[PDB]
Amino acid sequence: AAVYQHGCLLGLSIAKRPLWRQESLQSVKNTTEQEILKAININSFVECGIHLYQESTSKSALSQEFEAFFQGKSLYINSGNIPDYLFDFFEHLPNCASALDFIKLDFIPSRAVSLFFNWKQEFRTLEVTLRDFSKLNKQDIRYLGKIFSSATSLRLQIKRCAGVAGSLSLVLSTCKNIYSLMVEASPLTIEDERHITSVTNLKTLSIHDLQNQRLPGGLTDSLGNLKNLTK
Amino acid sequence: LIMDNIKMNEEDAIKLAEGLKNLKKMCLFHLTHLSDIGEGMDYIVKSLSSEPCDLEEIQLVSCCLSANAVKILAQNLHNLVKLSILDLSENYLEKDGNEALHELIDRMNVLEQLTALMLPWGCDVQGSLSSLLKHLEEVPQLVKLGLKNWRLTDTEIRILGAFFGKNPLKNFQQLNLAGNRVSSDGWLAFMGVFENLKQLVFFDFSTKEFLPDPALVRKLSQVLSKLTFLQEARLVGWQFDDDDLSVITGAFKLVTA
Repeated sequence: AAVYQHGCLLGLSIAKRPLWRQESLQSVKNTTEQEILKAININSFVECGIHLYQESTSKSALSQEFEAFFQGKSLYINSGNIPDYLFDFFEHLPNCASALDFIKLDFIPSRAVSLFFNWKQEFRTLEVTLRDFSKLNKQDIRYLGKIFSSATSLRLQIKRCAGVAGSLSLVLSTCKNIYSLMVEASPLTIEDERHITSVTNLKTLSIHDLQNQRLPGGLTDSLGNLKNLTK
Repeated sequence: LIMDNIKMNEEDAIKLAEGLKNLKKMCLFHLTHLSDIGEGMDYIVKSLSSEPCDLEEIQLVSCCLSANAVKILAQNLHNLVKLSILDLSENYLEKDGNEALHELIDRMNVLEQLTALMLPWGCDVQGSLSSLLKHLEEVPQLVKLGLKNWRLTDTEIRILGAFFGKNPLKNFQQLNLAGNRVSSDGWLAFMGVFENLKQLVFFDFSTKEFLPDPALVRKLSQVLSKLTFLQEARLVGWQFDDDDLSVITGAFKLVTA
């Protein structure tokens, strides 16, 4: 916990097989491999701390030692791979797992819903991303509802999703805590753009490769509604 | 006296009241689940709350008592002091109910023993709920309050939130509600009233039909979990899924529908 300095930034690519997120977000623009590697190394550090916790046989005895360690840190979770120990970490060590500043959840299994939609706490800022979505099922939306809801504030990143066109408004309406929204080369309807321009709790907005070229009821006609927009 | 689901000929109400006029030792008067008697109940309330007696526990419920009979009771609140639990719940006043209630509200200034007070339902009593507050805040012994069988709005929730500001009673344990028109911002609008009500035993908070917001599910479970008692609480008409029921804590019991 005393050590804060990173040190060497070479190698350490064993973790997170999707090192470049498997043809997803953090693409060619604004890569900065050096910062990506830091995030990976930090995540491994956090996991190591969790492993030490699991083997410390001190579930409640050493709550402070296992609080300071994680405070100010971030954790990455792949919805396609959720190790059993994650549940013990979050459920057996409350008021510590929540000390993390950020959780990064990519992609919907009910297991992801179970881990997040818990009683433990409403986690500060959740960063959630969607990749493999050619379709959005009602059950998927229902699950997202539960996942989005369990947070103080939300950051959402949607990339190359085909099932989202005409469904983005619906999904976004599930939770108004979203302040940061970006869409990567994913088609949207005017109704989706209207929803976005109509929500004034946004601070960050990023529009990539939207070629409707006709958005009267939308951002190209106004976008003066988002008074809280800063980015 | 305990009379339960006994059918009357619409005449005996008078004779019953006449017999009661000679009984002063009556301490409990329980008369509930009555048929369509209508007239004659006005005579009973005329004979009662008069000719001072030791009746402390009055439980007239589900009888279709006329608002005019309520007006009689209002006029006679000066009598039968020591009576503490006026009920008149599960009773609908088709008209003038809010006026009869208004008169009741501005009275009772001589009844310091009052507790566990249930309200009559009228069209529309919602307009006088802010008037109830005038005396409710003055009675630090109101263990329970029953406000049933009418729709509540978010405005009313906020008004109650002011009631639940609050000037503490420190003796409140049971609240109820038969139905409402409730949303996320109220229910949520009135939260922060459980911290100053640690001794809550139970509530109904029923609704015609509502699908609980996930924020409600999490907040409700955590808030109820930290309560001292939470003994046999109900939450009727709420569309909880299996995942939400799992989140809800090991309460003594829970009725969802």
